[PDB]
Amino acid sequence: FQEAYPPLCSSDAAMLRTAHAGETGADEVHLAQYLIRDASPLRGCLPL
Amino acid sequence: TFIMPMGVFQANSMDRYTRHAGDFSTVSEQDPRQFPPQGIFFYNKDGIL
Repeated sequence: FQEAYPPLCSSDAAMLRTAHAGETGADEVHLAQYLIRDASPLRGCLPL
Repeated sequence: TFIMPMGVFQANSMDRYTRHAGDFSTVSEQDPRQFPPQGIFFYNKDGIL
């Protein structure tokens, strides 16, 4: 298909994890940083 | 075996961030949490602090 899947990546470790003892963060952009949500086939695998 | 750090201060200014604005407010004009930590708090066998 000549495509490539983006993984869970972000420009800051502060926004990559939320403070709720559970799932990770999901905010898209904060000021000039970014956080790309997982679009790979490994969505429910590869534990964090 | 259990391992905890004590005097570790986050050197980069990027990691000294707060999740909200007024999370821990104090009457003092200088917030006594920007100072580098000198101790660690953990729980006992009986749940004592």
